[PDB]
Amino acid sequence: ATQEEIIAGLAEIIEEVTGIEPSEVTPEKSFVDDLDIDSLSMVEIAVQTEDKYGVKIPDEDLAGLRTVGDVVAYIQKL
Amino acid sequence: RLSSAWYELPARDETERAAHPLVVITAAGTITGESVANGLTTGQTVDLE
Amino acid sequence: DLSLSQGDWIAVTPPRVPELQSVQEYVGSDQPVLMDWAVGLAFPCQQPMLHANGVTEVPKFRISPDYYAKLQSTDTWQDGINGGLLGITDLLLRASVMSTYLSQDWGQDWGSLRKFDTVVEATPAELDFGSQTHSGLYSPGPLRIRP
Amino acid sequence: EITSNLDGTYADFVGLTQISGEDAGKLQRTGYPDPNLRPAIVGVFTDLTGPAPQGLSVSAEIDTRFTTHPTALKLAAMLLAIVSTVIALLALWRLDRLDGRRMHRLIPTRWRTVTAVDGVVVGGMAIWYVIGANSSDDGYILQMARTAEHAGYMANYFRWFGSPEDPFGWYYNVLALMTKVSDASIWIRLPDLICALICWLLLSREVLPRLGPAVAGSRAAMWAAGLVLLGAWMPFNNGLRPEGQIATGALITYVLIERAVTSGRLTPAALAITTAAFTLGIQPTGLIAVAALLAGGRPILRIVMRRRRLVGTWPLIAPLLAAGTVILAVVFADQTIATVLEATRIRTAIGPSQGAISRRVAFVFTAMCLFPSLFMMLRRKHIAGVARGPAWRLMGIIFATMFFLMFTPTKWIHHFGLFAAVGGAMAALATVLVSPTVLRSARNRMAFLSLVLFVLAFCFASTNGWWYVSNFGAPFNNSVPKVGGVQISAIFFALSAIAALWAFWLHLTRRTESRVVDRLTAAPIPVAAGFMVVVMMASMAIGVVRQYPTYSNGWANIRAFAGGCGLADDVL
Amino acid sequence: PFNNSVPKVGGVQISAIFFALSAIAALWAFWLHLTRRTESRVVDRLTAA
Amino acid sequence: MMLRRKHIAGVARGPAWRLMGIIFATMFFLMFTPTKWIHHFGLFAAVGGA
Amino acid sequence: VRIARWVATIAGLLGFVLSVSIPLLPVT
Repeated sequence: ATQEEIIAGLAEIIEEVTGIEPSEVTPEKSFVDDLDIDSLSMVEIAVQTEDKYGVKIPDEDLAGLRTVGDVVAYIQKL
Repeated sequence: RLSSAWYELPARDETERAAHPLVVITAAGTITGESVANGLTTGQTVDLE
Repeated sequence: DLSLSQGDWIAVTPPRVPELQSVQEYVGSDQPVLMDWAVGLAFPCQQPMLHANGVTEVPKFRISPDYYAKLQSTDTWQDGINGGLLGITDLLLRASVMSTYLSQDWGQDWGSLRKFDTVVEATPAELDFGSQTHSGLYSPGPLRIRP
Repeated sequence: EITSNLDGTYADFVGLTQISGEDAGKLQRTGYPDPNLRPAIVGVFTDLTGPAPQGLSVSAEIDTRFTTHPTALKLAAMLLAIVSTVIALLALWRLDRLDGRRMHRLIPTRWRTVTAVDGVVVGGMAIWYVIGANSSDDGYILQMARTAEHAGYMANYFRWFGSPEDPFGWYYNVLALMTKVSDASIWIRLPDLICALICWLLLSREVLPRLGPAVAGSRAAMWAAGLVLLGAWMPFNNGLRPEGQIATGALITYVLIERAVTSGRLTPAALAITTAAFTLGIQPTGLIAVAALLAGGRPILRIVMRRRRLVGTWPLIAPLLAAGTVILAVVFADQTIATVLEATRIRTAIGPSQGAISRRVAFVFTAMCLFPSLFMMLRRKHIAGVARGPAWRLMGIIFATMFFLMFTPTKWIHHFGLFAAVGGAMAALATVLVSPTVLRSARNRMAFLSLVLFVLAFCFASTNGWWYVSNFGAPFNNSVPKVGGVQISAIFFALSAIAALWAFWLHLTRRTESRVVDRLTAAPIPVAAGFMVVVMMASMAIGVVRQYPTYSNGWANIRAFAGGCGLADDVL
Repeated sequence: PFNNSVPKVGGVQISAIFFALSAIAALWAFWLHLTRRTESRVVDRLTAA
Repeated sequence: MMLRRKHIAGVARGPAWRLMGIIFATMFFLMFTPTKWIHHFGLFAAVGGA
Repeated sequence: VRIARWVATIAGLLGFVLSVSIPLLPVT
């Protein structure tokens, strides 16, 4: 769950919202430079991360941390 | 089959021709005519000579 | 009359050069007309026979769609047997269709225009109105409909 | 004295005895107890002239059921229900902002990136707004909108006994208010332009990015959405028959329920409730908005169960049913429930109690895009690029509206207006599904191209005939379209049979890899929609320039700026 | 039985009876869609063939 | 069901798909193209039984 | 909050009761 289970689970939720299979979903690639998300779509994954992890992500810290290393490095900040 | 007597047409003027486009006859019955709902159908042949 | 059949014949009337005018010139925006349901958007300027508190203005003309749509679709939609405006105007007025020609498109059935004519003197009514009635959900009876 | 009441018609002669018959007390009370046999008063006519004899007085009570206006109590109740629901909605918005997420960067980053499809489905929509065809019931709506202001009760003018189709007509009050200014066809149809523009601007920028990264990445998908939108919009709802507004409202409540799911809030859902109520309020064929609310009901109820833990369950469900019932404040503005049930029972008593080259399009733009997309969404359980959630809700809208609108509701069949909005995005779903990167087998793609050409053959079979005055100077208004001797329907059927045998040969040999198919079937939906759009805009362009010095639809709408009538100016 | 009219057993037509039971089954399905049960036996005993 | 479930247990996928293809393929060159009054059920009495 | 919930529920049910009562009101 450190950087394996959580990453895979969050990619299953990315799969739930952005419709990209969990193979391409890795930390090295990101939202607007490699994959395709948007300012509005990222709130869906944010609220689902608030769902399975009790981590009330500020609306500004969500946009501030930019890549998908954001979600890992932040869910491991309980 | 009847050929009618000749009718005195109006004066030779374009300002008369403007606002008198039609010469009309109040005919009846089946008559060959060029409609646009259907083609040039064939009733009877009455026409202005 | 080159036809041996009994269902063929012709009739003829002498030719004329009619004094044509546009509809907007002749029928202005003062005389109310019974525009049929298929043709309202094509004629935007003439006000219809607007009705006020259950009574209508007596219509002067009946601008109507093309003959086939007039016979099969329009008149069935507007007759007295199922509501209709032709319940009141055919019972009162006498329709007499005139001649109309679509300009520079001769041979096109644009529609028709029927001049109504009254059968009496036919003064417009006075209609004394009173307006105090405050029902909750009180509808006094059903309207007269077909049997 | 003669009477004719509800239980009347006893035209009795007071104080007179009958000479033959029975005496029955000798009062001459004769008649039939029946409301069915009443007179139809067109006036009162006589032949006698000169001063009234004392006793002569016909004083009839006319029918005045619907011509009403609300008293002070009912008006104050309406204003209070409106201000109370807006107070409840803004209180819900205040309570709902407990996750933070403030509205920052207005007009989201996926907007303002205008591309060539936007310029096409804006310019061609404006050109169709000017020169294009009207709907069938354009005059039916216009005439009652014109008379409704002076009458003051929105009368269904023609058919029923002056009955107000005020059970559901508020949009006609918008047209009635619009008719205070000049009622030229170029101007009164302005809602059909505005709802087309905001329909497109919602579809391209807020529906399709929500539908997934794949549909947004592919240009062909947005191009197909644009051309199917324009092709479905232009025949049916460029008149006054209010099916562009129902399409727009069903798209609004769908994209708002999408906003509610993706953001995790409840106020876009609460707005989607009253928006679905208003689009249900436009026509009884506005049940597509209810169908969208039902088929996006499960995540909303999940969001309700999600916010149930923190706040009370009751202050969340309360503004929802508030916005659900505020439709009654607008619909019952000057109509009492008694009079609407009376109008309903007249409409069911005597009304109807339950074929052209571009009016049978409905089979082209849902019936061969939604079905292959459905089969692809079923066969592939998880595709790459399509968000499975909103794509399935987009299917459910089109399917669910059929099962209680197409078969059960009585509204003439052959409708495509409504699915102009949401069935536009369905095509954008379909084209990336049948794209060569998702469908791997060339057999299936070639069979789908055969289905495209078969349906286009089915569409061109009929005559190019528009409803009434649009039909002024059209390529093939009288006959079947035949380019080069033989009909073009035969050309599409020959190319469909060629594609069918080309697919069956790949079925037998089992190739799946011949490039020729890849180069051929690369996005066949926007090619078909482009052909339908171009043939319709060509039909009406040839219509306006053929009949130029006389009355066309386009020359009438252009000349309407000059203060001229549409058809009256050139009917001699 | 009903060569001239619509089949009506017991006053109201049997088409209405099937439409009422279809709407009942439709709402019973939609409630299972919302609550997400998938296991109530009553359905198993009802929809067996 | 045959589409959603790729391999069911008890249904032979081959002849079941040919049984579908008979009913579907007859529609696309008999129901719409051939001129024989619509509303037919006779033909599918046999194979549409299975 | 506890200052928006109570106004949300009283205005919710107030709008409900008022809007459903709007067809059965008097008219002149």
